[PDB]
Amino acid sequence: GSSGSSGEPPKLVNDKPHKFKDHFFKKPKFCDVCARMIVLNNKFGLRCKNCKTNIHEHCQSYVEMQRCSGPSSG
Ligand SMILES: [Zn+2]
Ligand SMILES: [Zn+2]
Repeated sequence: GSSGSSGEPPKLVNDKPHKFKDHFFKKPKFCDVCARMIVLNNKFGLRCKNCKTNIHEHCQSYVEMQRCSGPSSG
């Protein structure tokens, strides 16, 4: 290793952007942006592996460059 001095575009997206993944919620969760029970598409949305939030495939764009920060209750 120890290779790769430079050769990449300007990293200008967000500090700590949420990192969701295509997963199925066993139970109907509620969005944090739209605030609508995620039941459509057989409860298929986006779950963050950091804050553990639920958002529709469209409710993510609004939180694409939003600093990930979620509490730990439970
Ligand atoms: Zn997050
Ligand atoms: Zn939503």
